[PDB]
Amino acid sequence: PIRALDEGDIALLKTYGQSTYSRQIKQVE
Amino acid sequence: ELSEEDKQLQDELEMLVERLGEKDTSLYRPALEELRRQIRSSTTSMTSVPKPLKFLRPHYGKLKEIYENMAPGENKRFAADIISVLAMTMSGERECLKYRLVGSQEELASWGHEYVRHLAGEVAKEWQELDDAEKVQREPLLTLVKEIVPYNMAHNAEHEACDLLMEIEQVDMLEKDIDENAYAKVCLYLTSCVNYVPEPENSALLRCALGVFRKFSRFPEALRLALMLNDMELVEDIFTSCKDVVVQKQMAFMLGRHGVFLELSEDVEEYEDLTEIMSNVQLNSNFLALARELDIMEPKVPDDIYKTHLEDSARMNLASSFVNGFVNAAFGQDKLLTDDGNKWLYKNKDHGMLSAAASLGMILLWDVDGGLTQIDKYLYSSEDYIKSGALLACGIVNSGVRNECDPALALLSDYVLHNSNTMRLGSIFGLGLAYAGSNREDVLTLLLPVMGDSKSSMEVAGVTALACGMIAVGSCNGDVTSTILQTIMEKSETELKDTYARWLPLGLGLNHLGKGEAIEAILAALEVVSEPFRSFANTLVDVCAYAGSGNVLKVQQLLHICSEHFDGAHQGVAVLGIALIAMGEEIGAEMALRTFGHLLRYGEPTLRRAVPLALALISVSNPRLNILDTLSKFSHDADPEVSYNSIFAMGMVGSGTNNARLAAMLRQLAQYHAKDPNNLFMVRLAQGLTHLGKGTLTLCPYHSDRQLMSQVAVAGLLTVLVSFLDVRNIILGKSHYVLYGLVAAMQPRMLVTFDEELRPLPVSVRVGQAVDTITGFQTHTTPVLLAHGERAELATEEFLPVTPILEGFVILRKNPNYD
Amino acid sequence: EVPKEKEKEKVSTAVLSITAKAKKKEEPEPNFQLLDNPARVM
Amino acid sequence: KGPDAASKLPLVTPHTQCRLKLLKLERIKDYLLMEEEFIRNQEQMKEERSKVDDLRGTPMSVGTLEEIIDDNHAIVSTSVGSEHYVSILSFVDKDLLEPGCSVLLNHKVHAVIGVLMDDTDPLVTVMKVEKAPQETYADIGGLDNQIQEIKESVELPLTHPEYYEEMGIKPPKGVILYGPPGTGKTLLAKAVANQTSATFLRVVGSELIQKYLGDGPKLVRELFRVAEEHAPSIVFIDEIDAIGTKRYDSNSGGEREIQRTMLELLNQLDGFDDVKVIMATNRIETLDPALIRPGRIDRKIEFPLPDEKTKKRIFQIHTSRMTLADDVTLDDLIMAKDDLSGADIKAICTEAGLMALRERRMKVTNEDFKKSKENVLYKTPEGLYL
Amino acid sequence: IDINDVTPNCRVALRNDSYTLHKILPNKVDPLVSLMMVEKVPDSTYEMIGG
Ligand SMILES: Nc1ncnc2c1ncn2[C@@H]1O[C@H](COP(=O)(O)OP(=O)(O)OP(=O)(O)O)[C@@H](O)[C@H]1O
Repeated sequence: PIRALDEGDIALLKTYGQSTYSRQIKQVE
Repeated sequence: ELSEEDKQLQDELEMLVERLGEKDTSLYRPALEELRRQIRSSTTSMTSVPKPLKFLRPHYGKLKEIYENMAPGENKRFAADIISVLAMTMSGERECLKYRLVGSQEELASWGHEYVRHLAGEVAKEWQELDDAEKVQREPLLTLVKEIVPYNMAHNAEHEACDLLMEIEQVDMLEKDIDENAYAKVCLYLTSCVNYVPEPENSALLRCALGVFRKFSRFPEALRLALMLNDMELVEDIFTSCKDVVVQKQMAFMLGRHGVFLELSEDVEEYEDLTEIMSNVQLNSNFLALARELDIMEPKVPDDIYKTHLEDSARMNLASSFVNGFVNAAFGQDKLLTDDGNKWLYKNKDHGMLSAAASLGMILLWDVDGGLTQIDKYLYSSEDYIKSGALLACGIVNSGVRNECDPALALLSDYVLHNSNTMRLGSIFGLGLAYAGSNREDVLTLLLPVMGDSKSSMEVAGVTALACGMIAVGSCNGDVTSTILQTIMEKSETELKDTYARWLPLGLGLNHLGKGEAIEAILAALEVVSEPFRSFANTLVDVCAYAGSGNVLKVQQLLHICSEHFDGAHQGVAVLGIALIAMGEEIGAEMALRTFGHLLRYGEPTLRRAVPLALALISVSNPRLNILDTLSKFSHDADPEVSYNSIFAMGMVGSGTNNARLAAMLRQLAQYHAKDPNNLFMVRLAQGLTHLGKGTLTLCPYHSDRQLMSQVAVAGLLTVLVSFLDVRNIILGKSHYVLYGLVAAMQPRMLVTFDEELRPLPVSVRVGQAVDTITGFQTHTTPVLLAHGERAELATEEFLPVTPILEGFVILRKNPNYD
Repeated sequence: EVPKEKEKEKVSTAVLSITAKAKKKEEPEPNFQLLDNPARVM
Repeated sequence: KGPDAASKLPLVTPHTQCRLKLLKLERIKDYLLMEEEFIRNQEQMKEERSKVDDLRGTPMSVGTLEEIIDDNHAIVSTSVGSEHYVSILSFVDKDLLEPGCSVLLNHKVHAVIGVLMDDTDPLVTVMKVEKAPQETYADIGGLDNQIQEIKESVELPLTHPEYYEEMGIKPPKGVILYGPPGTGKTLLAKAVANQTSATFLRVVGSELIQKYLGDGPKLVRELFRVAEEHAPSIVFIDEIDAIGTKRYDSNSGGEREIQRTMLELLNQLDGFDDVKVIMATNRIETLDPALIRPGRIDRKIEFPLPDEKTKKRIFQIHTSRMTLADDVTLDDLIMAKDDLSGADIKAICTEAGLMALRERRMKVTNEDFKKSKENVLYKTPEGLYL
Repeated sequence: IDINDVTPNCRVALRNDSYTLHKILPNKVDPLVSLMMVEKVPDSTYEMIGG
């Protein structure tokens, strides 16, 4: 009853859940 | 690698999308509705992996092509909504809004919270990238914002709503929809943002938050935002549009603490009481009372501060006079001057008597009667030195209290005339510092004529320029501006090289402080002065204008001016500039310190000498080792100018702290420099500042919550630092009285509680370091002196104070809802 | 001739977030030759 | 020569992804660009000593001065054990050479030609702190008392060194933080280094012992020498039990060398003047009483396991950055009377986040926390006590 | 060589008996620790593990 993450799954995890300024914040940091 | 149910759902979705792609054109609606049901049912769940979105990601292009090639109608939008919600995951050319616009335009709540957040972000992107044209296209992107803002409000995303609205640049729906519980978040959010946001958005946010406060009648907060704004008009409006008198009394306390004084007509409930409060006539009595509490009503002598016993020719006497005045400032009693100051003044010689007598006023600060009584005897001496020093003493005494009577005006306009000699600098400086915030056209018209009369040497001209500029600080007064411009034009081409010309641009910039396009125009007019002094005046006016704004581009320009090799008055000024621009927002202060360190490393002596002044200005009366150790390290520098500047910066940063490990360092510095008389004078002045008011005053031009920039205190600090920009001539010489410019900034660090009768309310309070909220409880009983960076909160709910910015004179309400 | 020298140009300014907002707010070649009687000729 | 401190950028207050933090970071970056541009621009803007250099040996060596004699002769160690009766040139400062200084010698004649005051052993230089850990006191849940004592021992003696003087009481120059395996002993040192203006110096007892001859004692000498040259300073010795265990009669040579280095340390702990020392230790009984003698280690701070309130505070501190679900209730995990360190709580939070990610949900929950607690802890019979 | 190239803590070669820095050797890596690094990956695979 344990699964392995998929490339699309992880891409959705990265993008879907994030405030709109996450990428800019990381870039500036 | 996919579960059985996952593959079954994938097959279902693939069959549905194949049906959509097929040109059946008769069963599109059921399939689209089924897709909508699945997608929204998956999305609304707290799971962060919407399976329909993951599965339909690859078919994004095919779905887009089908939508483009399908017949226009209801189905167009009925599939466009799905296309947008799917495009949320994968983007790169700003398509989600492009497809939502032609969409069902249904309520923006069925699609979870992440769709709303992405919507907000992308609409912010569109508004940011759009130009002044396409206003028709900006119209549709407003109803969605109006729907989103209440959504965020309900769902606790107040920060997201405030952000989105800021990026939209139309902060109206915010204050339209704010509720009772939303201030503790949105108001603080806006107040924090204003520091970093640039103009005109700074003023926009300030006025928006002021309107928010007015909405539910947060009068003190609205007044604080008005004070933030450099306009003493909304302040009067907010004070007038009030119904409670206790809140008006507290607002009057805070206004008097600030440099604004409002001249109303006899219509308010208690005009006499409110004007007396705003004038702070009782300030001397309150200070004496706080002295009685935690009894410190014992003047100490210069040798007492020096402590030379453990471990008199020309300059040490002056230093002793200065330190005595500093330590006994505003306490009235003195054990060396008040007892018998005549012999002290006489044993003082040369130009010393001026400052030696002005120390009398410094001691009798805010006490008109006592100052007059103790100064009348010395007011009549054969030498005009003592007379001018007495005039300075009276001016200092009047400074800080806005009494409707003007004994200072009468006495000092009696002498404003040169009287056949140039020794009226004392009268002019006294009048200025006495009426700093008054901005009375009477004093302006008294000062401006004498400023140019063919007999006002550059010394008098600079003194009166400082005086008038600090009278009309930050007001862009046309008369003062024009007269100063004319005098600067017509002074000369050679004498300008000699010092004391540094003060005319100071007057200009200080009058135009915090203005902007006003100084742009004044510079455009002032571009015709000369080669050496024109850059100096330009930079000085520019900094005096954008003091505290934190304008990164301007401080970049000033940094370029510093960097350019001059083989450097303007170069030195630009260092204090950087300091003054960074003097506000906390975050930039440390980076300004880093810049100062790098300048002291890779800098010529000219700006090396200015850097310590920048350090003192950036951390005034906030002694921290981060700066103190650097100043100590560079105190032993070979350059005497750098050593003197560093020592005085130590004194300022330690002003009104009595800090140990700083008094000891000053004592060691004096021990090492005993053979150097100028450096001995400097270290003695540093000790005097450190013990200033025996730890009862601060020079910080920031009172409310370290956020409200006090115009008069900034004026005093900047004039003093510009005077020291060349310590050797201005101060280490004839015109050492320039030190007394500190009065404009000197201000007690107290916390006095009152009932609704202007009567003290001794109540226990908790004080400690701010956490941005209180740490390290050090509770005591009011009134209690508060150290820099330490805030105070009531230890009990026994009362209902009128301010969340509890500090200084605070009225306490005895109205707890439930005790 | 001596090639004088190169003046130290100030490096490019610093690009910041609000810089963009501020900017938005604001021959004959003769084909013959003559040679006097003393004729230095290759 | 004053302190050295540790460069650190300001702290952005909002931990959430918001425009306050974005603008703060943008301003930080603006000022960094300013620093870089100023540098670039400045370094773009810009006989007798030659014969001094010529007379000075070309590959001149670095040695140590010993027992200065005369006004022109001195004994110098070559830095290989041997020593020579060398001469002194007029070039050196003079009135500045003292025993133990790192002088410069002409290679061939071996004659004193320089002083090289800043000579620091690469080991000491690297163990010196340049960055600053971003763990302020706010990140420490509970341990309020321990924070109070550490501040009184290393912070108050610098910010307000008048209270001690008023009553003629010398400050404690040594604080040993002793406790079980993980309770915040290193966190408190991290926070002190972050928030203090003094030159911090990380060291681990297992680092001071070198192999070649007396380099161990020499390195201790160098470490405390630099800690004196800079002031105020705080020397944090982690797991001192590496050196300092019960001194015993040695049966070999390596053990004798270890005891010699420990004795050298104890000797250097009698060089007052303001160099605070913070020892850390998991097991304090093994330490020699001489070290824990109440004249070199003034304070002993016990770091006990966290109580219910402390565990609660730790949980909020370490979950503040986590998108906690409304369903969670942070009392059952805490008050279950089982051993739980702060490190254990961090592990619980990390494993709970990983469990939620495995379940494909970004929001942790009560079942996720329970599974995390079950799977993180590794290690009285039932019924015997009720 | 350049000073900005011989920034601290980098192995550098020195000419004999003159000690004239003339190269930038690769950063020091202790022998008996350099060989503690898998250069040839073993042939095992997750497919060789059951249960
Ligand atoms: N009081 C605390 N507050 C916050 N985090 C804590 C606390 N105590 C422990 N931690 C967590 O544990 C680690 C800090 O423990 P630290 O390294 O200071 O322990 P220690 O006493 O040095 O341990 P050991 O004896 O195992 O070396 C970090 O992961 C920190 O998150």
